[PDB]
Amino acid sequence: TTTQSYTNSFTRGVYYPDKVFRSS
Amino acid sequence: VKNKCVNFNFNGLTGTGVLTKSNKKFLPFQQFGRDIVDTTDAVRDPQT
Amino acid sequence: LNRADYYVGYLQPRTFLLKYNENGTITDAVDC
Ligand SMILES: *[C@@H]1O[C@H](CO)[C@@H](O[C@@H]2O[C@H](CO)[C@@H](O)[C@H](O)[C@@H]2O)[C@H](O)[C@H]1NC(C)=O
Ligand SMILES: *[C@@H]1O[C@H](CO)[C@@H](O)[C@H](O)[C@H]1NC(C)=O
Repeated sequence: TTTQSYTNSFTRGVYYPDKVFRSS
Repeated sequence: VKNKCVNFNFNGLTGTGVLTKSNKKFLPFQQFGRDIVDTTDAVRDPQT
Repeated sequence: LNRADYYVGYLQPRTFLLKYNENGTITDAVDC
């Protein structure tokens, strides 16, 4: 089975949008 | 060929520019390289 | 099979501001 407790994501879940190298 | 003004057509990116060696840190999934003002800066050679 | 997980989230169209290191790594992000 499972529970349905709720938590916060905070600063999370961010991937690279495109394939362009970027610096500074 | 490097170190000369040469008409390039890298993977559909047409333009004219001097090509040479660089010391970027292109990560394994990266192909292009751009600037703050969004100009194609460094291109990872597909066959090199 | 055997003899603290399942953190599911849904994505939405949002503007994000990301800080890229000098090496292309994403060290920080702030929502908008
Ligand atoms: C970006 O990547 C560079 C090359 O991989 C890093 O330079 C290296 O730095 C390490 C120590 O951090 C040295 O041991 C190595 O000889 C080389 O100089 C550079 O630090 C890195 N920049 C980051 C992670 O911000
Ligand atoms: C391109 O293909 C040739 C023939 O298989 C191979 O010798 C060469 O190393 C390849 N280049 C890259 C960068 O994969």
